[PDB]
Amino acid sequence: VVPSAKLEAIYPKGLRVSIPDDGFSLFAFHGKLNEEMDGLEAGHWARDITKPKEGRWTFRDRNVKLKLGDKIYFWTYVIKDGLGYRQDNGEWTVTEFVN
Repeated sequence: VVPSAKLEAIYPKGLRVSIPDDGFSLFAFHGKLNEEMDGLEAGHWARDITKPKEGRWTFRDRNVKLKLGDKIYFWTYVIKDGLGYRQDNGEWTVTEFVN
């Protein structure tokens, strides 16, 4: 349905989450570190992004140094033509860093 989120652990610090645009109007990321989502929680990370750049919708946080083995539990939201779509049950394990 909506694109699979690409999550990236940034070295030295941070997290990048993104999807490719397909004429969307909004992308939201909701994520928790090392703790499952209990329902549709706003999360530790929570932002609505309303401007795409370079054909993508990109969430960035530069506040967390992730550790190898850290897990992020998440959901996302996309608006297309006035209708909302969710990616549920997102789960990602930090296994490499990206510069």
